[PDB]
Amino acid sequence: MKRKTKIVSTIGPASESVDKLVQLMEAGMNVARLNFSHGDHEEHGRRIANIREAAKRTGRTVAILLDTKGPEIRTHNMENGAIELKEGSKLVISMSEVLGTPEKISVTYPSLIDDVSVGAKILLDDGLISLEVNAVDKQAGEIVTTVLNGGVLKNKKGVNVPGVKVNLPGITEKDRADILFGIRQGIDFIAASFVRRASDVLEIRELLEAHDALHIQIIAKIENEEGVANIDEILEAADGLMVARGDLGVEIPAEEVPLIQKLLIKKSNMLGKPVITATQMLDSMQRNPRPTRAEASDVANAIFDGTDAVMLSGETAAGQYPVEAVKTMHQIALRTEQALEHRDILSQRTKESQTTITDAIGQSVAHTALNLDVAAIVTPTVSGKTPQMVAKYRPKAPIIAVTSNEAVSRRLALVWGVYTKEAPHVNTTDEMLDVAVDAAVRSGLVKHGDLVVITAGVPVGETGSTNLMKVHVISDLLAKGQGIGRKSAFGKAVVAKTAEEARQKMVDGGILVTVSTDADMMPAIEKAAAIITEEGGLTSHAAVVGLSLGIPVIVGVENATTLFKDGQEITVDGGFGAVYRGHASVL
Amino acid sequence: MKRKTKIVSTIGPASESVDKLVQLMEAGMNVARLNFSHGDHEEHGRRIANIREAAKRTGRTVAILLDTKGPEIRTHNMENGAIELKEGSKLVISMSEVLGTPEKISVTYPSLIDDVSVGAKILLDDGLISLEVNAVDKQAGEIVTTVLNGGVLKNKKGVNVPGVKVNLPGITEKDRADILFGIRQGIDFIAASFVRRASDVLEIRELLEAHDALHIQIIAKIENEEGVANIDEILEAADGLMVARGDLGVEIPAEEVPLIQKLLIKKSNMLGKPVITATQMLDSMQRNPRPTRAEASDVANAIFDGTDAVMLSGETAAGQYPVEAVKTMHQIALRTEQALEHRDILSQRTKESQTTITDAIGQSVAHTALNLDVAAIVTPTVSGKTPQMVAKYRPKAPIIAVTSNEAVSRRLALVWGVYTKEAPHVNTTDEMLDVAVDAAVRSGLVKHGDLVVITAGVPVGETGSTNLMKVHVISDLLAKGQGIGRKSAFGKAVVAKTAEEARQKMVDGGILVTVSTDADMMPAIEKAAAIITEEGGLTSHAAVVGLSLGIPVIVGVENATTLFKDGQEITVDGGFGAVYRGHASVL
Amino acid sequence: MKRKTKIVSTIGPASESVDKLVQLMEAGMNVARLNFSHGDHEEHGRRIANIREAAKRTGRTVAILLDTKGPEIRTHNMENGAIELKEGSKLVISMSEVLGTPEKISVTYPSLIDDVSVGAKILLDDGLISLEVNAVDKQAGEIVTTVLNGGVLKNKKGVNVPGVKVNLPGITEKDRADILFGIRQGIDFIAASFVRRASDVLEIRELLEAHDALHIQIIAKIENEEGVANIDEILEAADGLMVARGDLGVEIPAEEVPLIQKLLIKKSNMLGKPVITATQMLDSMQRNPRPTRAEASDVANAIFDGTDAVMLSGETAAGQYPVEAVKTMHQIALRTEQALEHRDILSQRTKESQTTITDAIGQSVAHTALNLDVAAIVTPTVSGKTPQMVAKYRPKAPIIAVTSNEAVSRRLALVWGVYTKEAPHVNTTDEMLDVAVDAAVRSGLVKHGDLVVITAGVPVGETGSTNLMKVHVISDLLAKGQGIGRKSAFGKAVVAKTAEEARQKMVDGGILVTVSTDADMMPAIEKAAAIITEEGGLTSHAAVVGLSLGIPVIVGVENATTLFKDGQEITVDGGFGAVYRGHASVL
Repeated sequence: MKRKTKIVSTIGPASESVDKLVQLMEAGMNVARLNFSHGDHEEHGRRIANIREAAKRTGRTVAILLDTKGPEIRTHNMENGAIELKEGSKLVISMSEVLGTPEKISVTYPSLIDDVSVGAKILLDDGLISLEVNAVDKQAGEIVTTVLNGGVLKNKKGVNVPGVKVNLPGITEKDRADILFGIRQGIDFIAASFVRRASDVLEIRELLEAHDALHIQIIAKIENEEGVANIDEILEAADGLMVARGDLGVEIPAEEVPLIQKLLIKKSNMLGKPVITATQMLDSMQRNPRPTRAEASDVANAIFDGTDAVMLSGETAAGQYPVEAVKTMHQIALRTEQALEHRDILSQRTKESQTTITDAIGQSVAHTALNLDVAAIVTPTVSGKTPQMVAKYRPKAPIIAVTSNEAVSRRLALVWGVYTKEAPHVNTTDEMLDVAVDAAVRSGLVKHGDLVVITAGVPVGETGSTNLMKVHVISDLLAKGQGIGRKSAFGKAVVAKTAEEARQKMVDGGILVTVSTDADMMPAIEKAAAIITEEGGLTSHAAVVGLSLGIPVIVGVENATTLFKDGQEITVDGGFGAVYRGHASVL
Repeated sequence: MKRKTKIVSTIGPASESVDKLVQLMEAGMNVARLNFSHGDHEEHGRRIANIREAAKRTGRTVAILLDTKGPEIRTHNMENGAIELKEGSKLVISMSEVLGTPEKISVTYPSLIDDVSVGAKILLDDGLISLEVNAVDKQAGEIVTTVLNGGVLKNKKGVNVPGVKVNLPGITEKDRADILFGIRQGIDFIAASFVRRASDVLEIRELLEAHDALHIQIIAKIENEEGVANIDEILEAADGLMVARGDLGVEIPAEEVPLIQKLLIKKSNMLGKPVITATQMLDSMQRNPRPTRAEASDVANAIFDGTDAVMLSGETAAGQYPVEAVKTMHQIALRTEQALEHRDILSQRTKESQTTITDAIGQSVAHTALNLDVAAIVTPTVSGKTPQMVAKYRPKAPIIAVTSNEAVSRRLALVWGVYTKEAPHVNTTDEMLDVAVDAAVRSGLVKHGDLVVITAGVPVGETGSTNLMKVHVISDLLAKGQGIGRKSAFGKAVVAKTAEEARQKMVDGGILVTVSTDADMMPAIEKAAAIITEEGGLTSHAAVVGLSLGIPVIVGVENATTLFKDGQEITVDGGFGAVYRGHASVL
Repeated sequence: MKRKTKIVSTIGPASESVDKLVQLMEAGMNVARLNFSHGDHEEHGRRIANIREAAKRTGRTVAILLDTKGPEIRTHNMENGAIELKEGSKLVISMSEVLGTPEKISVTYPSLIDDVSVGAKILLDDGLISLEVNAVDKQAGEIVTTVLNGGVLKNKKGVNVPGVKVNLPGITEKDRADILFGIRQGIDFIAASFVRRASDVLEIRELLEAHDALHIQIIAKIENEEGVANIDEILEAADGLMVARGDLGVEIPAEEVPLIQKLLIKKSNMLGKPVITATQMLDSMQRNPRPTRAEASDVANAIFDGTDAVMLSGETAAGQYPVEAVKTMHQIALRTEQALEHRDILSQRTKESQTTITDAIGQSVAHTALNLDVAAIVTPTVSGKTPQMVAKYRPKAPIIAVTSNEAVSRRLALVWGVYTKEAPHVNTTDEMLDVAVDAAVRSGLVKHGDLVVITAGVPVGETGSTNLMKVHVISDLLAKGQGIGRKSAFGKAVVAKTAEEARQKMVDGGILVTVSTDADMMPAIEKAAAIITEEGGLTSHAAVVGLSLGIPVIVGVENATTLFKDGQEITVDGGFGAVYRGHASVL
């Protein structure tokens, strides 16, 4: 049993050491988030360096996500300290730097007055104190408002404008430096803050394209209404999504966010692109060893909603119980996951799914994995397409993605139910198949007799559509011969050359192994789950009896009575006529 | 569009006035909860009295729920003030009243030592400070423990014992007085606190039976592991359930509660018995006009889980925004409900449902209501069985329960999607049917042409199984004749006796009303959605044309050209041959 | 469109020439039946020889079926000529050769009296005249009976005994010689007449095993109640089945046969073993060019029942319109087949199917072939297992089985919807895949843009379970680049380097091929189904526009404007980023 939903942790003072990181990783951290809104390139440079060292101290794959600072409209200084503003006040905002006073403050987006409408609402201090756009002196360039939910307003607080769509083309000067730095550093992900439209995503793509770093995934962070309204084009342009519940609650009424989160997740789910649920996860855990009923409930639900990953912020960045937050986050996932209705999800995703070859194979893989209750879905992959695609169908069986590039493995560190593994790049179908079978065996997730569904796209050496599927039995072929009938059975071997041995060693459900049977062995035979004989042909006593009793029989197995020993767990395949090691309930 | 999930509000200083109550009711309060853990019979007596007066000031049906105090193990006095206890301390609990000190305190359940095991865990002060059962001196009767999550411990704090099953047979002396008082008062519900087993429920039933007040519903409150473990027998014995998330988090680890809540709700859902989600709903609203993203999220999810009702405590009992809490609670319900997957729920409930006549009719009603997209499911009822049953199938269409007893209406005030109405008790099927049709019309939920599914059990004058269903068109029969064909259509009437009128007044999709048609009217006819003629027989020009063009035609309608006027919205029923007022898309 | 149900024709005087055979084959004969109840080894030897010569004159695969004579109880001579016997008569049967007279005749199964019970029924002259077993003088060995449906009884007529189970162990002396002769001759099939139990099938198997000719399929012919009663063990032992309606009607009441035929076919269908519907097919066609409404109806229904093949007897053996019988048989199949409910059949076979790997792949193949409406299901096969298995699911798409042995091809000549083709034996998955793709192309059944589902079992060089599936697009890859978006489209190419060319050559739905787009090309762009550009990167004008208009775009296609020409039918794959020849509706 393995956790499906991935864990993303914000790195900080409480989790920047190598030993700390070594711990976060062992607790289950899949992605390390770097918040570039704070700290300098030297600090992140060292954190990054440590992630990699802890990643080696342990044999864990951890991706690096760079959360940028992004655009935002802020306020200037409030005369020496802070202003007041009551339930009224004549607060006028100037589109020019002015010393903020109870009457006139200023913002950093002179384009505001050229976007905000009358009666509109402006929020400051992350939404604490709000305003009402009374008049708009377009002339002097001063948006007149009346203080609403007043309070204390210090220097440089957040300016939020919900209703209007703000335009801040191009990436910050700062974000640009951060990005390039991230490229030099070789990060795996980039969470773009305050994405409102597809173009914000394209800008980062263009930049990555210009520095030959297209390998870097772009996660669009939704933090306002525009971003929520443009979600379709945004997802269509980005590589993933981050749902920041806290930021949303700033511009959007609380009573509306819940369905928004659920809607944003489903949309990502339908596109098969990773989605991260962030902020207000286990906040209380910065001070406490355990979370609140509420927090456990909110997290559990983000998982039922379909989130690929959950994110920790201050809980791992500065809190007092970093490793614990990851641990409970881990335990919360395992517990909720047992409640997942896999058949249903598959059915829902099949519907609402576009008619494609990749999707037809994915659905076939997902359905087969369920009906046969396979031990695993293995996916040798070039760039990770097949694994991500299969993950979309939210399979019960683990997805073992076998990459030939460590960076590709990290790309999958964020994907639901995907555990990566590396192997030499293969170019022929039989190689990819062998590599898949090998990975499954090493994974420790399969025992002889178990089944795995291997899926991938051929060519195989190239990335592309998923168009091939194979069901593969793990067990070894012990021997073969002429199989009689069409069924299969397993049980424990009972070597018996003579009737006397047959009647003394044969137990109920045993697999009789002998040279040949005859009328004197009937009693022992009527207890057998199957029969293996060295002798006989298609009409020998063992075959005839097998047909009449309806039990599998394999005839002509060379040294059957010497290569199989008492008590050996084997599977007798009547149709095809083969013996396998261990118990295989489906063949 | 109507809210489905019912709202339960705890009455208190902030909501005890008549004007206040008049407000809570208009905001959507369905049930008024009386917490008997505080206050005396005179106070509740007056609150009850006010509910009834506010209930009359408005035309609202509000049920009265009595939340009892129930059993619980408490601690005695802590020497004058309070004790300390650190991460260790030698805290010994005495099964006898002793002056609590940092070394020896006492409880009020001397049967404790005869239930608690070694290494067990005891919590005090609602779970704040916990202990570890080191030794158990069964001799001197002193359970030895070592203080764990220490803190300050004042007088008479809560003693919680999670692991062990406490036995407190019979109802408190206090609960008994409260119950009887509730009976005298004529309450509708009784929420029994700390239900652990079916027997706790039986005790209240027995008492109600002994005072001839069996009409009173018993809502079992789950607040500990035992109650969670015994949920099946408890639900099987009680009339409803209350999931108290706060209490659970005291004995049960937070990370486990979420699935417990979901499990408790589903179990109630499957039995068709009302379930209330309580505590930690909109707590922050005691101080604020709006809730938190989290709170809105938790409530929304309790609704997706299937709760019939949500409960407000301090938010309406003592908070600063009572009427607002109810209002947001109302708005949160309406919004989440739009996201309900009605077909799916029905499908799930059909499965996991016992093969009964009542359930077969309910499923048929629910499926038909969905396929025909009916305006309402009306249920004349004697004791409320049919409405509760249909509610279990969580229909999109409103359920209009028509009772002949106001107390029965209040019983349904707690049920999901059920809006009651009273009418004289009927005893014949046609009376019940007429009463149902009447209720639907008054409800304001249906317009001419809409459909309603009426369901009930006959006899009808008696309560019992649900075994009858009828689909009924609301519209009035304007006229009849020989209908031609099998289809139906509506549109606007176009009275035209002559070809000249036909060609000047006929518009696309109109319903041609004339004495008879002929070759000269063809152009107008080829624009008609249907035709009505005073003349002709089954082979007249209008009928023949109707068959060939595939449009409905009704022949032999007496004064058709004078009783129908231009622009009148009507429906022409070819099969059966009838004209109805308004547009009826299904007949 | 190809006929699915195979046609089996009895060879004779009317169809033994090479030119005749050349004709039967071109009309659609798949299997040539040799009735060994008549003729000598020299005659069949020459017929066989001719089949092979006609088979070469044409490029057709025709299997050879040897219908044996089998056991049967007959009567001896009736004194010089024939006996009478009326509605009474004292007809006593002697278990010893006696001159048949109106009073005492004899049979050739002295074991009869030791099997028949009192009041039993004996039929003679293929069922014409029946008897009633009055007394059974076990002493003198004379079964006493009273003539029932009397008539004329000549020499050596058929003795049928319906009720009792006759025992005739071992194969006839005659059948044995025929079999061996068939082996020397190298026949493909052997239809064993009058199979009553599994043991009759084993005897032929044993013999084939002893002459190293196990490759030879055994078709069990059901012709009596025992065979009908033992159908399960019989099918479990044989390789196929022959339903002889005429023979059945001899021992079984006519009103019961219809459901028996349907039951025998379904049972074979469920095991995935070929079933032949025989006798009374188009009998009237021996004298007429066309069949009767009844005959066409009976044949059509045998097809709706699920028969893999239909068989012609005298219609091709001695009749006057051999080639016509085959032709109408062919036309009747094509017409009825259009009415087949493929989805339904698949659904039925999935249910009632054993949980196996082969069946899971088959169902997946069958479902995918249906959802994607593929042009064909190709199955490279070693012994024919995969094709037979897929045929069981009765696919709409043709099954192209690619064997590396001509004898295997003939084995499949009898299987529903299977058209064989030969190719060099391959041993690697990519070879088998390539061989499959090649076969599909040569088949003439696929055009560029079509899909085929290739399925087979790996190893691949060995026969065994079916465990691999691949969906493959037929079209050629014309070029590649960075695909933008996730969709695909086709249409006709429109090469336009400048805005002026774009606005003069662009038509609705066209695929714009250019160096790069810009604001001046918008009008042409808004008509495009897709865009191909030589230039740009992921954020160029063409890509951005493609994202916003929701149409596929492929960027960076090298000589796009010179390798694609006006009017060229191509498919643009946004996701994956590739261009294909022809129109491919699914990728």
